[PDB]
Amino acid sequence: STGSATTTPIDSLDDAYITPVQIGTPAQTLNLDFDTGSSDLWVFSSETTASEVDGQTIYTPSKSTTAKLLSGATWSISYGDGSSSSGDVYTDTVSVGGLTVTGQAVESAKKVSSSFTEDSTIDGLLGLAFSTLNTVSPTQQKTFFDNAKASLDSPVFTADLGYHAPGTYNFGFIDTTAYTGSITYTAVSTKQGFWEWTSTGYAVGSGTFKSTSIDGIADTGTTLLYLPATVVSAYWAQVSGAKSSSSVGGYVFPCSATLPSFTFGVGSARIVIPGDYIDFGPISTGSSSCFGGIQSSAGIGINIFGDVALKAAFVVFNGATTPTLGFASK
Ligand SMILES: Nc1ncccc1CO
Repeated sequence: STGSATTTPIDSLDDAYITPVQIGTPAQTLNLDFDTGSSDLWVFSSETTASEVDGQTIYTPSKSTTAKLLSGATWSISYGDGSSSSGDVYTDTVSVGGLTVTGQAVESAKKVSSSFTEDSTIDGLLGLAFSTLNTVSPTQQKTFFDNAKASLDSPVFTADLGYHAPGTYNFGFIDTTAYTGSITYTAVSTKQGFWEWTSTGYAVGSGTFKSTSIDGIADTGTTLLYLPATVVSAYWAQVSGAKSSSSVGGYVFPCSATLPSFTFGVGSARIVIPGDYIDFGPISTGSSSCFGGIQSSAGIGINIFGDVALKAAFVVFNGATTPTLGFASK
């Protein structure tokens, strides 16, 4: 089997992407934020505290003839940005782009933090990291991809995120028309439960490539690209007027600037992030200070190849017995 679904930016900055997902019988379609950085599929629901729902579409398990309460199971997740949600668990049929999984754990939110309430466009998250990170207790549950894997034509999914445009998540096949050149594969460590790999270096604009190992994760749930302070300082030093602002929370730059590209290495291959992709717009409405899309990881503990980086590539998440990541230009 295969599946293919369009993913759409939630706003004009590509802050996140939503993909329609069919849950239950008859189908309830919710727009979920496919997340390479977590292993829980959770949804706003008829159980979510009413004051914490503000425009999201909810899953109502009592209206699904295939929903079953997973007795005793609870979940609670705290994400790297300080957001959180928790609740109980149903199993139900979940379909993405024509690919159907029966008995998928659907984690129903009883509580969500303010940033989840304030995003009316995101009805939940569909985790695509390794199932070892799933938070369901006392019996950890499998991700949608893990459940679908055996049925797929090939045990892979691909992320083709658009710049200010829709893109595609495919399951079970590699669309050879969706990228240019060849796909370069690189080793993955699953020891932390993430799609963790090592970039071979970077360049700023037309500058020379610096060969240096940069360990990080391929996280489509992070908006930005978080890299070591040395790398980030070298990037922003090429933008007149750019500075790190403690009050704003990162590097900012004059909105009148033209940003240089940023290149990252994948083995001997190179992925070029155009400068435009690094512009996240005014820090507040009407400001001439703009927020940068490349930021320091120094306070995180891990480097993060988020949407800024991934949207410049066609990315293969290869879930073979020894997982690997593939990157192609497009
Ligand atoms: N990947 C993620 N998923 C959900 C919330 C936050 C992040 C990243 O900070």
